[PDB]
Amino acid sequence: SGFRKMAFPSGKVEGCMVQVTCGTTTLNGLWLDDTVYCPRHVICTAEDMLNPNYEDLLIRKSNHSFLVQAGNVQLRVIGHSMQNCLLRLKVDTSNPKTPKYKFVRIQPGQTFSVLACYNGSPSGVYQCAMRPNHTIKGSFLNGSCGSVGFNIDYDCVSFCYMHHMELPTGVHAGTDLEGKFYGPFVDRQTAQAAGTDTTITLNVLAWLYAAVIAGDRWFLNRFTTTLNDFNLVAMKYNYEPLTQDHVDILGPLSAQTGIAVLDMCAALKELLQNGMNGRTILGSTILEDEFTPFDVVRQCSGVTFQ
Amino acid sequence: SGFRKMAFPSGKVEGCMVQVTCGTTTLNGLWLDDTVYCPRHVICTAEDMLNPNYEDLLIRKSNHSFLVQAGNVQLRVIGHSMQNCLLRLKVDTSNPKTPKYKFVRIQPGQTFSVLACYNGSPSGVYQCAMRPNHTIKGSFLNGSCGSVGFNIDYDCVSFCYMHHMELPTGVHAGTDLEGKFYGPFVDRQTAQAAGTDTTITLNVLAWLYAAVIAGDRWFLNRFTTTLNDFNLVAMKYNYEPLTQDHVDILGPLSAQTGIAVLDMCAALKELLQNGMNGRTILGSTILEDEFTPFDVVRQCSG
Repeated sequence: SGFRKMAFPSGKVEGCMVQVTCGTTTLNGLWLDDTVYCPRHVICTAEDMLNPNYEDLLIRKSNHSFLVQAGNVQLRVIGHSMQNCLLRLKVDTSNPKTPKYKFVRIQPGQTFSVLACYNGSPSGVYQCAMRPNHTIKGSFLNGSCGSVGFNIDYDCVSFCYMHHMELPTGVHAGTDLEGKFYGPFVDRQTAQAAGTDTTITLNVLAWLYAAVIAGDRWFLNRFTTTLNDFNLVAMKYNYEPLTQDHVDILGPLSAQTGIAVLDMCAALKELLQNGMNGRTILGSTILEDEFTPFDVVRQCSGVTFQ
Repeated sequence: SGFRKMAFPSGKVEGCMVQVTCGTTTLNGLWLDDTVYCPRHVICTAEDMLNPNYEDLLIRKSNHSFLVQAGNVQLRVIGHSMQNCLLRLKVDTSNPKTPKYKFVRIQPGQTFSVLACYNGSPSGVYQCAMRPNHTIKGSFLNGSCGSVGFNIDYDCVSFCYMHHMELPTGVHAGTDLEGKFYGPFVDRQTAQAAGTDTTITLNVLAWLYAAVIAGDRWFLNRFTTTLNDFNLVAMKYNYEPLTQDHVDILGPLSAQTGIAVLDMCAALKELLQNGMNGRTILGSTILEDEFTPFDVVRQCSG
């Protein structure tokens, strides 16, 4: 009953958060076994960020250049290397709190929990979605770099995001845990800006299904639509085009409710053209688009971890 | 930059979550040191919940009537007692993960994080505010009872809420960690229903200040108001009357943004009279009241 955008319990990730200092720059690092992963621009300052030479700046740094702190424990760095936009520090202590984990690259529209840290000290946790324009609308202040986003299934923490920078509009850009940025962005001070963005249609449909599962179903109708005709309407409202693959992904929710996806599209189409008329869906006056088909099954079907 | 309904990191609470069973009934419990706290209605069944006498129900139970488990492992109960609407079950082991903590009773209008659990295992975390009417608008499924709400300041966890029940409107009710219910609710199946509710004026203002801190000020205007004249308007919109105390709380944000509280009130006044006009504030098409002034200061730029 009731509908919240829930984060994953952050405990398994809190246990991996450390503070990384290099010179006067301090940000967050991710400690798994005997490796600390952090944004490579921890070795940077000012005009360094103005078109930096990373290979080169790193070369003048040695192991004792990086101070690493887990709580009060100082971790001795015994190795460093660069991996794409990531720095990999080898430490002499394997993290006793390392969860079962993996590194996955997330697809646009998909969601994850973010653990905002400052000085290696976790400060908050929230859900967000990887925007179609390859940014995240997060909440980050100075010193938040190195904070990570993640998903859980069973006992396995899947890390998908590490925070690197803030774009001109106040949205955020970052990398997977191999150091490859999401979107065009680069870790320098340039003119780079967020592209225009769209509403995540797949997620809106997922959420509409969640409403129906909760008994909130006034918006359904007796009609259906072709994919092509849905996309013509939807795109006029700045919705991501719905693909046959998105339709297949809504299969389980579709089967579970006995409402065919295109039947739900007809309902959405009507909602966009005529609005909601003062009524609400799942308590909202607005159509939510940060809730995936998987978040719906997770939240509605009491899953735990673990 | 950005603005999220941020919960506290939940790991210090996760480490305290256990399962408590009695008869056929299972729910969550909070394991701190050598004591496990859970809702007393775990000892109730069928027509027990129609009109339970808890003293009479409990006296029929022994220590071994209670099965407590941390994950897959059983903790032996070696004592039991009732504190208002909670059971306190002493166990033979101490919980090494027990964080620095305290129990606090929170005022309506304040916020906290909830860690929704089923079977003594963490499901998710979310932020919410206690309504003026003492209910919380939550996301709970059958089995979430015993789940707790908390705030973390420093390394010390302050527990303020334990979940007991769901009301007819689908809104939820529970107690502080001493068993005292928030609101006029009791742990029976009565016809009790959520009382009239109001929008949390103090929170709305703090949120407006957050918007200004974010470089947005389209909603501002050239007027001021008296406290008295603000209330005469806001109270027509189901808004919680605003006091001088509320105004003083807003001092830090006012000073920081250079906007006087009563001027910010005059802004909110106009927003109520004229509406938002399809325009958003911090990405919202409606006014948010689930961020206290303290939440804003904690999240937003200094």
